[PDB]
Amino acid sequence: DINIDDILAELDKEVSPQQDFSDLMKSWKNERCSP
Amino acid sequence: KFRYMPFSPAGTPFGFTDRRYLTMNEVGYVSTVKNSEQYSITVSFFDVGRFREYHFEDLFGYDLCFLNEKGTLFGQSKTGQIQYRPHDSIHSNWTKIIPLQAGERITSVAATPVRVIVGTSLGYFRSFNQFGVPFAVEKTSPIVALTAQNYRVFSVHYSQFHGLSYSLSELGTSSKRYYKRECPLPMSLPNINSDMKKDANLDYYNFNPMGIKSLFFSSYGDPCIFGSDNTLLLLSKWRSPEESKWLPILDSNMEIWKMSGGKETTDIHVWPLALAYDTLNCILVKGKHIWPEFPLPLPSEMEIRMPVFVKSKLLEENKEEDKEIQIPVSMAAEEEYLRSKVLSELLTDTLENDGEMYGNENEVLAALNGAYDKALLRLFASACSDQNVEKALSLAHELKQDRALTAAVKISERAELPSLVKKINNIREARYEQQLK
Amino acid sequence: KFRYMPFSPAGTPFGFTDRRYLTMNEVGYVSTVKNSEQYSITVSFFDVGRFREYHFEDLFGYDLCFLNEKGTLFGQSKTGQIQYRPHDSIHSNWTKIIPLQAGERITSVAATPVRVIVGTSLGYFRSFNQFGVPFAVEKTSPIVALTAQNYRVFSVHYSQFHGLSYSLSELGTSSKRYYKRECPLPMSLPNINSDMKKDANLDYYNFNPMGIKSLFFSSYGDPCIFGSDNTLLLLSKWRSPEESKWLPILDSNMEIWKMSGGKETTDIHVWPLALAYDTLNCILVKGKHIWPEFPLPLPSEMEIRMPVFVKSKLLEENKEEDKEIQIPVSMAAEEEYLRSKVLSELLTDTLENDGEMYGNENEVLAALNGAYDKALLRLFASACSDQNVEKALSLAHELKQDRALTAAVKISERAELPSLVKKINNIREARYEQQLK
Amino acid sequence: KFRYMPFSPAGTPFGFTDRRYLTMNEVGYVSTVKNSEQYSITVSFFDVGRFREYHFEDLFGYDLCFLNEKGTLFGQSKTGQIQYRPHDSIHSNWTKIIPLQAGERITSVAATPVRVIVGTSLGYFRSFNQFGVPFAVEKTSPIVALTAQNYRVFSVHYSQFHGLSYSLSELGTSSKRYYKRECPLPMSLPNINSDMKKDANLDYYNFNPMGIKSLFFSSYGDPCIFGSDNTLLLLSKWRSPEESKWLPILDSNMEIWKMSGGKETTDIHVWPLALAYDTLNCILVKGKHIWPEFPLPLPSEMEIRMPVFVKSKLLEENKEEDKEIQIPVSMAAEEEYLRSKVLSELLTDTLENDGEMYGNENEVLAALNGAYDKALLRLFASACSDQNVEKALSLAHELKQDRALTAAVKISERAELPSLVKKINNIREARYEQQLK
Amino acid sequence: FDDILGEFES
Repeated sequence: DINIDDILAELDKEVSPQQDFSDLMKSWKNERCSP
Repeated sequence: KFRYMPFSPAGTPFGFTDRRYLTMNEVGYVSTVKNSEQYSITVSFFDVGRFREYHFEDLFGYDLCFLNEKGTLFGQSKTGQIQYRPHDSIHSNWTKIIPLQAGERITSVAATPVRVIVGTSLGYFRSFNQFGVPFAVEKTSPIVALTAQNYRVFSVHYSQFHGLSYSLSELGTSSKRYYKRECPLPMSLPNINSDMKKDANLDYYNFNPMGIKSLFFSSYGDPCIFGSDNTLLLLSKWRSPEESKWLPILDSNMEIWKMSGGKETTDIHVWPLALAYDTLNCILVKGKHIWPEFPLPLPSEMEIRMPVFVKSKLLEENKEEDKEIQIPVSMAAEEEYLRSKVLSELLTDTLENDGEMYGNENEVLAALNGAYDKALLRLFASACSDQNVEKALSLAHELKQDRALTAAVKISERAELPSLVKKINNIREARYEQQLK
Repeated sequence: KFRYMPFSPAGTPFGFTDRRYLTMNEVGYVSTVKNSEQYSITVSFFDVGRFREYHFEDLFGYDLCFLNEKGTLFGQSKTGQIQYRPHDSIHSNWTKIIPLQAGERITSVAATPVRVIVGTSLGYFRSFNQFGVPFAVEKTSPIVALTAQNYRVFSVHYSQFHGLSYSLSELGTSSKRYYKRECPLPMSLPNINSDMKKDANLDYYNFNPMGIKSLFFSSYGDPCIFGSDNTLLLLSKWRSPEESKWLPILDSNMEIWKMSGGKETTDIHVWPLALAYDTLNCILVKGKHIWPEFPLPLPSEMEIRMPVFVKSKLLEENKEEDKEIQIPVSMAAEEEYLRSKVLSELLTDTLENDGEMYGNENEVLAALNGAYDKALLRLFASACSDQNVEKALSLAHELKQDRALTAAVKISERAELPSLVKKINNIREARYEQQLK
Repeated sequence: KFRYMPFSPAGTPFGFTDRRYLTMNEVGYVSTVKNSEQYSITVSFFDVGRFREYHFEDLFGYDLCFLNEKGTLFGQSKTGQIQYRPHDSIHSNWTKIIPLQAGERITSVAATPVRVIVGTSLGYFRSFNQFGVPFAVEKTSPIVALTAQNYRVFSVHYSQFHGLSYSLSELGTSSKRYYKRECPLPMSLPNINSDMKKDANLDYYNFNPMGIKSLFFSSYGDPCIFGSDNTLLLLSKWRSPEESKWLPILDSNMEIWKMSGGKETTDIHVWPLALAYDTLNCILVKGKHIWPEFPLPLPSEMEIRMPVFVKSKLLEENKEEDKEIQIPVSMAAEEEYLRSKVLSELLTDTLENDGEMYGNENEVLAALNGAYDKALLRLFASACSDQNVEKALSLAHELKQDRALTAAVKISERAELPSLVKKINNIREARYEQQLK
Repeated sequence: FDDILGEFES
């Protein structure tokens, strides 16, 4: 049977302070463990 | 056989205990406890920032109660004694005792910001201002329930000799207006089950012989009621008497059946609280007694959905042990399109007459229209895949935006229906002309 | 088992006797006596000077009767024979026989200077001219009572499978217009009091299962009825069918109880005849025969008064004990203002639609306005004595004459409420602006 | 105790047999026969020149059926399965299953070229297009009968508590409009009578306890119904809000009684099919079984007639006696003037709102006016022969044509009523003056 | 206060 999920997807679709803290957490955790 | 009794919105019996809930609504709830020959009353609020919970003692044994965000009204059905309490201290409380004929009793009471209302078993209606000044007396069918939201008031009436009926009115300070007066009500009665089943829930039917579990206005003033069949009903098009109609918008039993994996967990009961837009506020009660107890359990939230499904068909479609049953995409899309349509119409009527409260509800209406076309496109594509050009073309008329019609053209191309591509483009050209006009 | 009946207003059973009354009203009364298998009918008047009293022998068993200022109409419910007798000899006495199905019977009849109506147990409505020429036939719920004034007709209908209901219509030269048709009636049936079936009562209710003593139009053309509740009910807003409502305007049990000094005497009853402005015209009946007897007593009068008092409180306030109770100023002013308001509103509707029917009603309305404001001033002064500023100010808004407002300023000064003085004069300024506009 | 049951228009019970008719109308009739654990269904037409008779085998037990000129609709009250068959091969047959609750059953169904409708015992209304595309769900009282015409739909409902009611509505292309919504319905009820326990009667009320036989729209789109008492009832003035009323327009029992020679031939029954102008299409059934038998008897026709008739007077006036009893000129003229007036008014309403549907109605209307004046002239001449000037003058006012008044003048002269001649000449002069305005 | 009422009567 005919698929339209892609047709619906293309039909339907028509730096921040939050992100920096996630990067800080990432850096902190990686720095603690690595040799 | 039937007999008249008092009521208040979503109270509980005493049961085996010395305490009970008198009433509940979105703002709060009221409870009381018996202390030998006296009673203690407590008033609770969900907006703990705006109000203070408090308590006081009653010597008179009130059995009626009504709440709003201005104050609380209390009554005694046999003695005719009543009391109104503002939530502020500044306006001191006041009391009165109302005349009653022999064996007559008060069945319900309600209040607006400036109006006070009382009803009785013998069908007498009496009304007073916020300082007890009498305004008028009227003789009607016996009243069984009352509710109000600002100046809009909704009433229910019942008689052996006149049937079941309802009224809708607006007590405008400019003028008082009636929209319906004791017109017939299509509600599902519980009497057959009470007479035959002998289920040991008889105490609830003694406590509520009408079996009307609760009633309230929506978050946008629509009249709503919850039936003894555990179904939610809403009155649409009330502004237009030749178009006004009752709509069944949610069946609780069907939800629990799916939630249980298609099983009969009759040990579970739903206690409604209030309607917030598209979502029911309710308590999920478990065990012998079909109503909640103290300390108050936390509420739940549940969305409305249209009654379209069938148990046997869904069992066949379905065929870890409690997993909720899987549904055909056709049913899901159909139900969504119906739900989107009804929601959009009700919201449109609200905006047309009363406007926006907050400044963004039009965006929800736009989202509903998008969901509506999206659901129709899935159903349309199914019809095209079945090669039913007649049904597919009939469905295409119901799509709104040319974006969706363009998608329908692509869908028709995938279905290899150039006749339908042609006729859709004829429709698109016709509707483009209508848009140019 | 229930059974339908023929009926005529304000007539009586026989009891065990050989005589009864067929119908009675403010113009006159119809009586009859049994002479073996023949009956003598007499038409009597409360103005026998204008209208000749006459009598004749009924060889037919006329069991239906209707009396007006032009003639008397008689009917036989089984044979369908009817006869009209003008009081003069300018118009002829004439007879006619109406078709009837097997087991069908004429239940009621009515006649005015412009229309004639017949009703049957099978719910058929038939209408004729003053010569008996037919106009139309219609099918309804079963008809149990009829009454008319000019082209205006009021009907009552009943079925176990359609309830108790009424119709209001005007049989105009343009067409028959329905104001209300088979709308539910808010009246207490006598059989609600099932346990009162004593022998003396049982004869009356076998004679009149509906219990209603009479039904008629007011002096101002408004429908009115008196039922087993021993209370006179009046239909308000009948000229505006969106707004219609029934009003309990006088309880005979309360009045006789008060008139006996606040006592439960089981010995006197009221037989209504007609309502003339504020006063019911009626016959006082005594003893077990709750229906009037022979010779007919002279007519009496009683004023309408609102049902706004408590028996126990009245006795305690009264505390020669047979003399009618001394009512407090508060209760008196309360009932006065309500009665003044009701009477003013009903008379306003009368004059705005039908004009002055007697040529003096403007004076009556002005007197009612004076009584209304004076009643409110008593209540206002009481509120000022209680120092409830808010209730006093609310009462000030309900006054109608600036003179009363000025008196309220003086009362407020005596009550030492300068805030109330200020706010009242703000109201007087606002009303002065309204008077300037 | 009572139980709700399904209905199809003019279908028969089985009797003591393996075969029955499912529904019958102006298009055709549907019949079925048992064949082992299956049934064979045949669709027959009264125009098999346009249509083709066809048949198929039913393995579902479709207990409901509806026929129109586009196709045939079939339904199963217990399983909820439905099926539509177009008569043409242009469009396909299709099936669907409706989501019935436990304890619910479909009571009746209907179909038009634009819509398909389903109703249930629990008062649920569901609507679809001719392909099965769903549109809406609505709640009423329990539905007991359905019929439709283009966009107009007429529904009947019943409750133990609300009684008997009807609704009239149009699914307009803009919106659904209610003309009347669950207003009370005035039909006679058979079952309380112990005489209904006759074998042939008892089978029908087991098959159809309502006692209705069929219901349909007129040849001008007005609701009609044929009930337990064998009277044809038509809703008049339905386009008028304050004038809509039910009219008893034909008593088939009276016609059988007269046409049999004034005789009680209860061995004859009438099965209704459709109404065309003043004449009803029907089957005349003879024997014990009140429903038509196998093979189907031939179509017959009967005229509508006003209920003027009295058996005793007609027997006396009449006094080979099986020949239809004589009717006096007075009765004939009275019945004609009533029937002419009724027909003219109904046809006037048709042309004012529906226009000329057939292209000859102005001619029928002109003939009706002539018949009306001529009938009144007969009654006028009778009044003049009685020398009743007032009755003759009142009848003269009812005449339309000045030509009729000219005839009335000449009749008055020969009746030797010069006062009536003068007064009619004044009327003729006044009418001519009015015509000159 | 009765004199203001007797006022209001006059």
